[PDB]
Amino acid sequence: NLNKVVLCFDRVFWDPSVNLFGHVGSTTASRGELFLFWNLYKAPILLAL
DNA sequence: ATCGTCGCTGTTCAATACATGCACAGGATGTATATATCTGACACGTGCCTGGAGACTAGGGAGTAATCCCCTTGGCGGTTAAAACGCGGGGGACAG
Repeated sequence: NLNKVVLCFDRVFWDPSVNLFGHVGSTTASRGELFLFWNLYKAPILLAL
């Protein structure tokens, strides 16, 4: 089981040259909670994991 | 213009393959050993005789004491060459 969270924005507000950046969790039980987003489509969209 | 993306490259980092130093099984060649076997050289027994043993003598070689003096030890001192100590360095030893 895994899931994805789509975030459609109206303007670029990250680093365009970076396709993905990680976010560590505070605890071990929630390590797989929103740990990585993605950028690789035309529209400014982030894909949470 | 203005931003993003797509063709063209280098530079570094990591992964892999090769080369070099080291130990440990593996065989084969010789040595040691196990065994069977047959031999002739050693040990003994016998028989025979020459060299060792016994008994005696005579005689001189050696042991023994008594005397001699030569040779060896010993102490002393005086110049004196030889031994001893030290220095410096060179060539001979010894290892790679």
